[PDB]
Amino acid sequence: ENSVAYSNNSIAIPTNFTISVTTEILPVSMTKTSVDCTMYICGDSTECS
Amino acid sequence: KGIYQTSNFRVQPTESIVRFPNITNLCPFGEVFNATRFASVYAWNRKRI
Repeated sequence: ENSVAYSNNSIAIPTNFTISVTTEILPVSMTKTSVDCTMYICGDSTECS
Repeated sequence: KGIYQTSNFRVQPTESIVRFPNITNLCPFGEVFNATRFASVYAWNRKRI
């Protein structure tokens, strides 16, 4: 908790700063997967295909 | 102009192989079919195979 010390003629001004360096990570691509549907369902079986 | 997935291909198997252990521990058929005698027709004698 922090009550800010506001009153109608009071201002806080920075006198010094820090350069931050944060880190944002984002996904960009899945593994480009493809499937041979008949090999998955029926692989090595013409009687299934 | 482009690239198109016309088909999927598979190397078909060139041979079929079957593998089992060394063929030991046979039944003793010579104890019945190659026996020196057989029981009376009224009294047929049974063994296990």
